Amino acid sequence: PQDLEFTRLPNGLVIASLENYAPASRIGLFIKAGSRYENSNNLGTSHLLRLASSLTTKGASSFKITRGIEAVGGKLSVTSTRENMAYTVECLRDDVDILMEFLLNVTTAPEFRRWEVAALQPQLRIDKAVALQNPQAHVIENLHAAAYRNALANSLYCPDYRIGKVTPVELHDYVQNHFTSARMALIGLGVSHPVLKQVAEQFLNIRGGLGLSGAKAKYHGGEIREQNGDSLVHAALVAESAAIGSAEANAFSVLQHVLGAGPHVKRGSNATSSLYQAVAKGVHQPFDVSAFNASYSDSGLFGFYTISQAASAGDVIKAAYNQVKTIAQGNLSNPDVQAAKNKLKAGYLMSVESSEGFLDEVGSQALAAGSYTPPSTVLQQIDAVADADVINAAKKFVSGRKSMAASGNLGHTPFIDEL
Amino acid sequence: AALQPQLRIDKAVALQNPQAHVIENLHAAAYRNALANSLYCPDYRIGKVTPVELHDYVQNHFTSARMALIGLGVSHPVLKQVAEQFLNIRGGLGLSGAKAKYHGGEIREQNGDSLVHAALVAESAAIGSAEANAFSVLQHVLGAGPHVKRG
Amino acid sequence: TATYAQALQSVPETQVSQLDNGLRVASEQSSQPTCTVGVWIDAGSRYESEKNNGAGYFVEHLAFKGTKNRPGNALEKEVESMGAHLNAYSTREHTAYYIKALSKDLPKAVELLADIVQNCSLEDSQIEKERDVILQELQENDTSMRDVVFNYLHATAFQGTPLAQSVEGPSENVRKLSRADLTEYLSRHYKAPRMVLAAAGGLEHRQLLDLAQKHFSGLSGTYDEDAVPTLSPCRFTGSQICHREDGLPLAHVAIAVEGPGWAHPDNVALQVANAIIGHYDCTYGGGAHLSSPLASIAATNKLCQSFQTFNICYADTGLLGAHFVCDHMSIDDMMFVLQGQWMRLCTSATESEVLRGKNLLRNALVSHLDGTTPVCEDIGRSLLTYGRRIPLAEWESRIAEVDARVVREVCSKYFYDQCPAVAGFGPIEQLPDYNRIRSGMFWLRF
Amino acid sequence: QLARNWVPTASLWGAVGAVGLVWATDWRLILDW
Amino acid sequence: MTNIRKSHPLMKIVNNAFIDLPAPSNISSWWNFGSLLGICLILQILTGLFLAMHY
Amino acid sequence: SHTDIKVPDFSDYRRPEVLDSTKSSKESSEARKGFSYLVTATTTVGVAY
Amino acid sequence: GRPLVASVSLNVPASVRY
Ligand code: HEM
Repeated sequence: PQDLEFTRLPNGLVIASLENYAPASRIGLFIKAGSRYENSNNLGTSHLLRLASSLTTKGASSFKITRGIEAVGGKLSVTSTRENMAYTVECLRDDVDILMEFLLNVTTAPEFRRWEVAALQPQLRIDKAVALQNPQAHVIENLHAAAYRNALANSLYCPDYRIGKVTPVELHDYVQNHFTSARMALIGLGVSHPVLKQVAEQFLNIRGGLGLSGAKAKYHGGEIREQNGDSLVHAALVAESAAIGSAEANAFSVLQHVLGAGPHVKRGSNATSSLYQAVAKGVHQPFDVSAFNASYSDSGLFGFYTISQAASAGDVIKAAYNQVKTIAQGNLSNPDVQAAKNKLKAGYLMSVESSEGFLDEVGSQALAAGSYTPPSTVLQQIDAVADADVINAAKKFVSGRKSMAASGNLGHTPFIDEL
Repeated sequence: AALQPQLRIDKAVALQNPQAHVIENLHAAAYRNALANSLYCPDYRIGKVTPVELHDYVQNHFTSARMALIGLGVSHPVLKQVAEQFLNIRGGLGLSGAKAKYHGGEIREQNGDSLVHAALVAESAAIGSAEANAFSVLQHVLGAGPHVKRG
Repeated sequence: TATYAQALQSVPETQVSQLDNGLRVASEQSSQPTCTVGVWIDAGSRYESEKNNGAGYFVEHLAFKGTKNRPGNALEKEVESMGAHLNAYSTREHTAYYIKALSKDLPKAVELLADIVQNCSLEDSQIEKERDVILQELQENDTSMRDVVFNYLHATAFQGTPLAQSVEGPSENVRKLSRADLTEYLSRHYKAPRMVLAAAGGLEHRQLLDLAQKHFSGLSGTYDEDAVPTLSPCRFTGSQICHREDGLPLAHVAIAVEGPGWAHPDNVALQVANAIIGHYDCTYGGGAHLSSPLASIAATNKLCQSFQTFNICYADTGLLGAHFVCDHMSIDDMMFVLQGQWMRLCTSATESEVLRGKNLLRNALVSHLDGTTPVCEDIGRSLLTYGRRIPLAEWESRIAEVDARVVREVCSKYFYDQCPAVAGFGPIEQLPDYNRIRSGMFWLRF
Repeated sequence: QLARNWVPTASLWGAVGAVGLVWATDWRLILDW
Repeated sequence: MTNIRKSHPLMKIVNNAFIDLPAPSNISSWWNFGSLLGICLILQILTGLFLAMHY
Repeated sequence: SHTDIKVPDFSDYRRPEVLDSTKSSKESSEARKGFSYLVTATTTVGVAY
Repeated sequence: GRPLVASVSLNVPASVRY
């Protein structure tokens, strides 16, 4: 029905809402406090904080919550990343208000009881373990550790020596410092603006204070290698791209879909991807190659994450890597550019359609921009990408300092000096 | 197989002095191929030791060219007798393919302990040189072992 | 605005159409720039013979490998041209080709999707490329304890019917399979009325039906006989199977009892029960305060790492039962505390607890309808299943049927004093001998 | 909690005892056949 | 062992020396004389008693 | 691989009421069990007297 | 590639993504 209405407050906390036809009614709350805000002695907090949502509020016992939510048949979620933690909550058309009532108490009115914290400690290992079964996880978290110094290198998970080290104070301080009414965004979906507009101004107005931005992340060289028994090497090779919110940040997204291969056809080895094809010719039986691009506020990284066997690992990299040079040499096809941009438009629009998927991208703009951009504008911004720009941008990757991480049997692995 | 669990018990009591654990990282930073190898068995490798691996590494790097037998308090001839008998095998020898190829790098690690350790190293020269002698001169100028207790 | 009852009422309704040779059409309009176009065939495994066994999953690969008009890897480069993703998957009762794409390129979409369904280049160059990939997948598929243990479960309960067999079939057929049978299998099962077209997105109906039309009006897609319909009820064999292997760390179990088919009133009542007993996993933020009586207990002592209840309904038949993992010293204590639940339902159930079950179903049913494809995917199977019916608002009306006496009259049928089907995968050893379980289904009032 | 079942069941077991209890001793009685 | 009635009086865990006592599969009838001694013993003591009252 | 398993025939041991492959067990089921218990409950009569 | 990654704790389900 009506389109996006987003309303600043005097407090600075953005709110926005739509009115849907569906019995589906969901709310979300975004906050700027991610991993990058954990400090040296402060480590592992966020990864605990994210498990504590069921603990006792100020007003309501932890029991009444959990039985309460399920009786309604609601659902509560939590999500983190290197940047923005988001408490998502969803229920039926009718009951939202009781559930809108709890959402505040959790983030508004925390209480951490030392006897209710200590019982939760062992949970981390159980959590940490099931996360790293996919080493494609465990490769990444090493990567950031190689490519930075101060901030972004922080883990999304709690290092092990740090386990018994989490005191309630540490929590109770990190609560109030990085939670504030300037840094928060509340987003409804199926609910009328005014009802949403009412309660938010009441409870969520606190200070002031602290956004402390002191993280410039200072991209800086490095590499990390690791030797395990597994028979399949993984590899990442990355150079520094530019920050989010730039035609470059747009340009790289163009560049990946040229090379970057997600499977578009089940079991189909992607022939449109020059990269995976440029390799497979001169090489042998299983392997995989994909471009890897992610961008954050102050900076973003670009590279390609590969998988092979121990023997081929040496060639796979050199083969794929020089293939990029070819593009940096001016070799290009405007149809592919025209083809890629089509994929991008495709990849983006199909990504948004789902409510949840839609819901995330809403506030993603909010904490960053504070406005909303209709997808049309995105589209018109997409095609603005110049050809030489793409080339010139890729000329930055090859021409600049690089980093690496590898986990597995390394016997044949090249180093960054041989590249 | 019965001896396997012994390693962990051995490995543990070794690293209580991190002045150990700093070093073994160091070589890993300053080389590529050979010297970087540990004196201890990495953990994923524990259950991985087959007798064959042993029984091969026995005969390859043991040989009568590479061995030296030294007595102290015993007459030469008695010593001289038995050695020629048993210890004469091959041949084969010596697999020198390690040039160690000094190469840059560094390693950093974050633990909870409140006392940082640090090493800073550049490549000196090989043993058996006036330089290898010269460095030994250079250390005792700067290099401090305690010569006076508590001093 | 929208109130819970009102929100049901404004939805784009089902559209339906016929062609002459028995093909069907259907659609919905979401006012959306993207669209799912697909095909849903009822040709399953339970049709296939003992020699043809596995051919279906075999065929499933070749379609995208190039075809009559567009040889090998000329096809894909057009799909990647559009940037549209492309997908296919199989199931014992169904096979599905479908595409997610912009509403714009639809003219090629069908005409592409059209060709693949019937005209397929069959070249033994591809076959031997294929016959490895499968003989690659079979031996690996041991690695996933889950998918295996089910293949135990069917074979042990249904033994002696075409439904009792693997999807991919035993390995030996994969070797011997020649494209003669395929063409025969192709010829038999791909005619309409079997086939069904569907879609949802910016499409409406008309603008589809004209470009439904001409091949396939069509390449037929025929209607003659192929007898009718190769189908026949299946027996239920109360049995057991144990693959006892003491190496592995953990021991799976699956227990099940047979249940009704797709279209049937009791299909709703049982949907709700398995919501009430609920499910637990290692990693939830639930804790020891959860409501599900097996999510409170088995979380307390971690009697079992995780378990979920499944519900599967075939044409004339359905399966009810759970799937749980636990360490070997612990396996007994699950089985008892499990049979506590089913048996306290069939007698002692209660009005209040019903609600928390009833609500969740309304929740999941609706949230299942977000997104283009999940809607379309539903439409596909529905037509083959219940007929045209997409009784969205009616669901709610069917729910309020559920009452205390509804449940306990329903579950009294299928649970109390039956013959279960147990299938397990080692270190099973402590799992009690059969005649315990059968003696644990029926309270003596203890 | 207003127990729904177990009102029917107990009523049977009440007979099960008494009927049985009549059968153990069973002195005076009405029917024979 | 959640609400298993076999723990709660301890004496019943002593009574899982019977019920779950694992046994071989193949056992000839010749092993029935394990029990039939016991029952021939009990049946004595009673019938052995009600003689005493009049002896 | 694993799927090579296939269940042997127990037909000799069954009783023909369930013998057919194409039939619903639920038709015979009612009586099929109804006999077995009749054995048990009958037995207890004897012990009782 | 990856998002890069994510994590989902919550209550009723649980998982990780990329
Ligand atoms: C292993 C247990 C027992 C054995 C093998 C046993 C054996 C016997 C035998 C062989 C006789 C003589 C039979 C006869 O005279 O006709 C007898 C008599 C008797 N037994 Fe036992 N008896 C046992 C237990 C008992 C017990 C537990 C009692 C008392 C509670 C008991 C009380 C008597 C008496 C009073 C007699 C004399 C009655 C009679 O012999 O007519 N016996 N018993």
